[PDB]
Amino acid sequence: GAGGALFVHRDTPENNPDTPFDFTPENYKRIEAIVKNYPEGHKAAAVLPVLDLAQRQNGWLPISAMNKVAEILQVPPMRVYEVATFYTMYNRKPVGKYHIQVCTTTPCMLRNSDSILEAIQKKLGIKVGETTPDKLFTLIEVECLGACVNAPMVQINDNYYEDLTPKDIEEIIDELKAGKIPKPGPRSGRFSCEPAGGLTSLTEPPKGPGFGVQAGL
Amino acid sequence: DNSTYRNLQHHEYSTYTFLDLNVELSKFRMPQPSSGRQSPRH
Amino acid sequence: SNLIEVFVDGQSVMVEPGTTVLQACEKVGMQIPRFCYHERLSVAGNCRMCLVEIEKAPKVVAACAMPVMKGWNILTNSEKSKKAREGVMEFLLANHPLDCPICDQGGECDLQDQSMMFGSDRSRFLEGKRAVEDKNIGPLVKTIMTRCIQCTRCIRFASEIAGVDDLGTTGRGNDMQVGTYIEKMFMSELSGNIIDICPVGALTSKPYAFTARPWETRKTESIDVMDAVG
Amino acid sequence: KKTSFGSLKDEDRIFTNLYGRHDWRLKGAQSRGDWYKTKEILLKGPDWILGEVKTSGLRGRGGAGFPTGLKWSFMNKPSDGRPKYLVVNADEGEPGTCKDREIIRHDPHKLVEGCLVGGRAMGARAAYIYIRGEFYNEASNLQVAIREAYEAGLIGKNACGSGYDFDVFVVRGAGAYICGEETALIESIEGKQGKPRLKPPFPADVGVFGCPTTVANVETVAVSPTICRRGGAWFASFGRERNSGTKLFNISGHVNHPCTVEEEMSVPLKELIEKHAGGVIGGWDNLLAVIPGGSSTPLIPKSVCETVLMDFDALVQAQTGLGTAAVIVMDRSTDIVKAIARLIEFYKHESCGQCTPCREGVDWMNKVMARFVKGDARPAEIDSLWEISKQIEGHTICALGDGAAWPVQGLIRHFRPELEERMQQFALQHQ
Amino acid sequence: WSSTADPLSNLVLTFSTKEDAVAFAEKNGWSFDVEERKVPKPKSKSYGANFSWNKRTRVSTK
Amino acid sequence: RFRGEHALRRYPSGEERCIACKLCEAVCPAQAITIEAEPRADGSRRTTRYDIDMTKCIY
Ligand SMILES: NC(=O)C1=CN([C@@H]2O[C@H](COP(=O)(O)OP(=O)(O)OC[C@H]3O[C@@H](n4cnc5c(N)ncnc54)[C@H](O)[C@@H]3O)[C@@H](O)[C@H]2O)C=CC1
Ligand SMILES: Cc1cc2nc3c(=O)[nH]c(=O)nc-3n(C[C@H](O)[C@H](O)[C@H](O)COP(=O)(O)O)c2cc1C
Ligand code: SF4
Ligand code: SF4
Ligand code: SF4
Ligand code: SF4
Ligand code: FES
Ligand code: FES
Ligand SMILES: [Mg+2]
Repeated sequence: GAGGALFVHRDTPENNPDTPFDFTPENYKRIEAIVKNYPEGHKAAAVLPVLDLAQRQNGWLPISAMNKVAEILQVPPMRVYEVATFYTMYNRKPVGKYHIQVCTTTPCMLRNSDSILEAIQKKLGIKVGETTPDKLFTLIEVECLGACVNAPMVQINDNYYEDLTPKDIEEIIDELKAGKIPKPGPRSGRFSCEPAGGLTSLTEPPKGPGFGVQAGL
Repeated sequence: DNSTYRNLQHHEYSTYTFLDLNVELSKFRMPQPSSGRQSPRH
Repeated sequence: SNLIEVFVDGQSVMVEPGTTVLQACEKVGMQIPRFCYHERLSVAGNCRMCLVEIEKAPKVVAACAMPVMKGWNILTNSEKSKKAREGVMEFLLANHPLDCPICDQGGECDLQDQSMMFGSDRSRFLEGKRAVEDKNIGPLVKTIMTRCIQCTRCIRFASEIAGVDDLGTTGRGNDMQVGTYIEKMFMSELSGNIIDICPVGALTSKPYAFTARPWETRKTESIDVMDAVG
Repeated sequence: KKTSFGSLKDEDRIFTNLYGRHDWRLKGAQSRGDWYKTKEILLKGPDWILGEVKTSGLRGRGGAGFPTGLKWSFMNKPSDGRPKYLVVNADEGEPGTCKDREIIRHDPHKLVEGCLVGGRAMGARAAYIYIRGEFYNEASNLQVAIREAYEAGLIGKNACGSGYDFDVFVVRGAGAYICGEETALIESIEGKQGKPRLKPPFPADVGVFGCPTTVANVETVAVSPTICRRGGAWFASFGRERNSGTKLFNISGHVNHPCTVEEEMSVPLKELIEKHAGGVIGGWDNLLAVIPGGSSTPLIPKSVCETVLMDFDALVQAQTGLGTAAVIVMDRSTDIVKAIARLIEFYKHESCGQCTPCREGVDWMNKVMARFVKGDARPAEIDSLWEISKQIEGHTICALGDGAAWPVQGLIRHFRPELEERMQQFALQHQ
Repeated sequence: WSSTADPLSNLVLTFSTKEDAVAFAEKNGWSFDVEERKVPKPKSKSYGANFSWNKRTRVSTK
Repeated sequence: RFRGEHALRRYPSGEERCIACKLCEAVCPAQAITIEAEPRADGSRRTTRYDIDMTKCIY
């Protein structure tokens, strides 16, 4: 429904144009490679990758990072502001170490995803969009994540967890709290979206090179 | 053959893998074309 | 020469290649409704108020952005175009605030006049309207962003005519807002023209606020003497 | 000639490494026949490739179903002075669809080879892949496959013993479904907001960076080299006329075994679910409605889904459209209006807001559907919502407004009595 | 309040053409100044010009 | 429904209801209303002049 996040920036002691931010030299090499990807005279096309790199280096996007990207790519700062406020993967506010996103679209909602949502609610003791006090987890409800067949599923810091049950999310959460990273992929041992007991496709070994090339080639 | 899953390589991907691969492939590209000027605002 | 023949309500007219439907209709003497199109700005195509029916074409086209093709018959007063105008006006007025008595652009509003001339006479919107917070861009332009219809005329003017890239859109969908995203005064020698180009009372003259109504004023055509341009 | 479809042999499928069971790297792709006689395809010329694609009867796999050969011939105009590019749409935005994700992470080399073949056919200097930002491991797999391709000389400097130069770049988005739209895809590549632009001018004339451009789906790009290798007529054999080939189908929702499978085109819907999905939960009698093409396409009830096929024309005859071949089923033990309202909420949250009809009307639709779910409305408002959907559809800049209006239209048309009953129950309960 | 002394302060007339107005003014004995009609000149609009490959007309946002 | 002497009303809080929209002055068949306005010290839209000539009014 309603968003709840403001699209206007107000100066804050920890978020202001004087907030310290800069690029580490290897990030600068990555930036120059990204710029080299596009045709000359169209440098800006690199606003999204450079901004994403800044977010990955810092964890979130302060206004100072936005201005730094704008001055590096020589584009008006308002353009970077529009890019950052348009796309939803950019964090304009500090976010926890483990950013948990739970898909609640209709295909995922059909396979009992609200139960997993409330299980995370109970396990962490924080609301749908709040952050745990120790700055370790942040829960966010998102749209389709491209894993409809593996519903229900969650996405935590670029890793996909699929075919979850409530219990499974408690093991994921407490393993993350322990310190190690749980393995990405579907649960129940179904191995990336085949029928659980069907296996109705791709059983016979694939044919070799040039199995059916037509004449004249 | 089939029973083994062969996509576990992504289980050890860092946060900088994509950009590092981009940097590595930067030396394999053609020289980019040029529109004539440094920027449309120029 | 290189002119092509097109028809506006069955009347033939010769137009240059690349001429859009709106200018072809202008050559006949009809003004297509518009909110986002301005002659001296780049074409945007946002307000969709210029949707007109081409004969033997199932889909309406944007007269402001669609170049005309040879042999086209533009049906401006067709039933489909009227229905499209009514729908677009309904969507425009769904979230507009009931600010007309307190709005400085009461008797000179393109929204009001085009609603009277091309829209319906009643509403069927039973929801609650949206309200966005006002911005501050200096002591010259008063901002009441709730009235904004997101036509993006001010952004295009600032970017192209004034050469200032301060204005833009932030957000997505319903709560997309026009502004600067930071407390910043849009200052230029041509800054006051965004008051004129804004069709609604979202941008208004601050020193002129609340003093008069358009129907009362008398118009005297004179020459500026503040510089040598005249 | 053929009347019954739905039996596709294991050796006769396109994506033999769909499930990631075999090596997804250059060695495994070579073992499965990838990059075989590719130099011959490059040297044969673009006209032959375009003819093979046209005679193959391949249609746009994105969802629209536009003949791909027609677009690739539109792009085949002589040189102008500007570089020419090929754009692969890997956004995969639509709900209930995962086909692009599986054929990228588990088989990138077919995508790379298709990119090269399409670039040669259309004279593209380089190919840009706009992979979804959330697909990070998939993007890394694609990039390492491209790295292997450069090492093997399959793409890059002359790409072959051919004399043709071609580069493949991968760019990433940031959580924006509207960026899947081809013009919005181009805008996002150019570093602006993902707001679609108006047509004309079409991408072939003015596309990315203002250069001629062609946007093609991941599946369409990936199938093309196999079409060139095995012949257009072979692909024309499958399915009915004007519906040639094979399609990837994703079955999700209330089924025993949710899965994605590659199968013949004109499979019956009931046959597909019973064969590959393991059947709908609780038996075929438990089925209430199914959405065939993903979120954008309108839902159909049991009676018409009993004997409906999977192709463009027949599903249009069912007033739905094939869409993206994303099957979502709903039994009779679920709140159907709740699901449709959730879809409308998703469309509300994913619109860019550039034009007034989509923005205002879709927000209005979300509010109206939220009120319908609780039954707080009146029976006379159903026709009002139908008229709102009519006003939205066909008047927006892009097709997202149409894709948000269609589910409401289908839900009204097929379940008006349910809405009326819910409103009556709410009125009785509140007096 | 605002007072006046000229009875012609609110008199405005409408004419189809400039010649009609000139004839009316001449036959009524009023000295007149005539201003030629200003017409907005035609303009070349192109939506594709917004997305220019090398031209400056390329827009930053839309 | 009887029409008598004119009066300006105000809200229960005590602030005047008039917002200087000038609709009454525009509609007046006898041109008996004269209105001038400006922003108030608190920024409210209020009148500084509101005259009705009752020897021109037709009630
Ligand atoms: N794969 C996914 O996740 C998603 C798929 N979709 C599907 O996309 C469909 C609509 O997409 P559109 O691109 O708007 O369909 P469209 O009919 O407008 O165009 C489809 C393709 O045909 C080209 N084309 C069409 N007419 C042309 C012409 N006269 N000249 C040159 N080229 C022409 C277009 O350039 C475009 O590339 C929807 O039905 C939806 O099912 C929608 C969202 C997500
Ligand atoms: C709102 C919207 C979102 C879309 N998202 C995608 C997408 O994520 N992936 C895709 O391949 N096509 C998507 N499309 C359809 C594209 O227009 C399509 O890919 C493009 O026209 C080329 O399709 P083709 O390869 O089948 O010819 C989307 C269309 C719309 C209207
Ligand atoms: S902008 Fe026009 S329609 Fe909106 S409140 Fe002001 S006068 Fe009324
Ligand atoms: S403030 Fe006025 S000119 Fe600017 S976008 Fe809004 S309505 Fe258009
Ligand atoms: S229909 Fe919606 S998503 Fe598409 S351009 Fe218009 S506002 Fe944007
Ligand atoms: S100006 Fe006249 S019509 Fe307007 S609020 Fe004041 S009294 Fe009422
Ligand atoms: S519905 Fe959950 S990933 Fe698409
Ligand atoms: S005037 Fe054409 S869409 Fe606005
Ligand atoms: Mg104004």
